[PDB]
Amino acid sequence: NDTVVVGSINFTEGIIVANMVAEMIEAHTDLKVVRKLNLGGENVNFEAIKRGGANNGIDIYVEYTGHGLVDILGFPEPNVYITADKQKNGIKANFKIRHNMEDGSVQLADHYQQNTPIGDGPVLLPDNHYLSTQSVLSKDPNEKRDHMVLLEFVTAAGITLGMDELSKGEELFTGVVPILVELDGGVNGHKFSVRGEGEGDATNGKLTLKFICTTGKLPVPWPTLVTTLVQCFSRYPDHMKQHDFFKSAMPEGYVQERTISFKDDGTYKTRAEVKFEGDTLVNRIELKGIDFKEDGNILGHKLEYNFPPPSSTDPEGAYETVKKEYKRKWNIVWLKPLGFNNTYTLTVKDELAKQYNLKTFSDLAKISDKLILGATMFFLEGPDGYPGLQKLYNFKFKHTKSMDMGIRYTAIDNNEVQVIDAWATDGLLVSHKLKILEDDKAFFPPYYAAPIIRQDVLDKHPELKDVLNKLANQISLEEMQKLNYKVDGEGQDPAKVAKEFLKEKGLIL
Ligand SMILES: c1cnc2cc3c(cc2n1)[C@@H]1CNC[C@H]3C1
Repeated sequence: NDTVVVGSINFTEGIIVANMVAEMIEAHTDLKVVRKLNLGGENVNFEAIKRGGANNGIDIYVEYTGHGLVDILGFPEPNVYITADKQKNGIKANFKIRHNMEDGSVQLADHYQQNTPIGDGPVLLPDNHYLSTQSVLSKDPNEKRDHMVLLEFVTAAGITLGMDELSKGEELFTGVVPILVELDGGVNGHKFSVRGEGEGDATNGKLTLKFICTTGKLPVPWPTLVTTLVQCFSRYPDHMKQHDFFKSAMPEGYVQERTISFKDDGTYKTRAEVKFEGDTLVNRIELKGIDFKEDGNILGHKLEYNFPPPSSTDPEGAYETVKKEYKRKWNIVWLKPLGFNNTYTLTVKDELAKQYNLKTFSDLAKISDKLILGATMFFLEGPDGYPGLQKLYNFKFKHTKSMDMGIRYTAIDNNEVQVIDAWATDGLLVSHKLKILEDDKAFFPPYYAAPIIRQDVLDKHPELKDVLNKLANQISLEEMQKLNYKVDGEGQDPAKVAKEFLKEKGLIL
């Protein structure tokens, strides 16, 4: 029982950090340590550590906060990605909601959305951006009716202020606006009505609403109706205020049509008119749900009364969100960060960048048709990589070829490929005369690495927390770059560099 399991993915950095963790545990404790190295897969560690060292899994492994968000929250999907549809003079939007269940499961809700101005006046057709939403569901203790108290914060992002620059409907949201919401719905023949009253502050992006089921008991769980039940109250920062389509349609309003597909269950089809009446912003919705299962998760009320927390783009917020959602669900402890952010970045030959005056990803996308992308498997398959990039940046590459790590640097050196997915810790970025490009639309989450341990393993031997926090903020990105290079440039074995570093900083000896 004295032994423990430490897992790792198969890439240069992960093996090194796993050997570092093992050396720490064997030095500052008298514990036996195993070094498991799982390969391939899709989010493999997560499953291995869900199993544990007893079920031939893992107990401790190093994870990055962005991939953690992808694990627990499915990072790119909860963001409401908005693009412009010039045909219908409006906008289109895509996202997914992950409804928690009692048995740790997740019910998927795929949202496709169209918005079309009701009036015939001019409206703002925006560039690709996204809405980040935080939703808090609660109850009134004194309300005997079936209800939901909802409090929302919506902020727009995905557009940069480049220190180079400076509507009629917006003037209607300067103060606090009353909000009426009326939803007439039918799901599998169940007819119901929901009436919600509240207020909205668009300058802060805050919504405070109370919804009541005026027809008795609601035949569906409340969180499935949260998206359906006022995107004009989103806080748009000044530097992208000319991209708020919703406020520009006011006071005439807009039609919001939505198709919500529940995985392995029925679907909602909703049409709403969001418009001003007197001084009140009203949202009138007709909802028709069909093909639902009577004992399913929706018609069986198998969804918890909560909402997944928002996947933040701020490093501190990202770390804390991932730590909280790992501890709450699946009972997994995030330890202190090692102090280096190994993020994806689209790097080019700096000669090419000088030739085409490429500074940011947006500059790269406008000429992406002439270029070839050589990316790793994890960047072409992971939703936090190229597929998630494309729903914000509109990259149109001529070719995309998955390549083993290290092959991509020697391939961009010989112009077999123009753009590669360089990881910031690869020491090869300086030695190949390359250039990282600015992720101006801020799609990528923070990828600060930190170790991860199970709670029961932390309980059987309680000293592991302190012995693994010896590495907290000890490895800078440039330090890790030198060591990664020692493994990738020179032929040195991974464990040797780990022992050397821990001797150098006075940890292993
Ligand atoms: C799936 C699971 N974990 C990953 C960790 C990393 C990557 C891709 C992954 N894909 C690289 C990008 N950021 C941290 C490293 C390296």
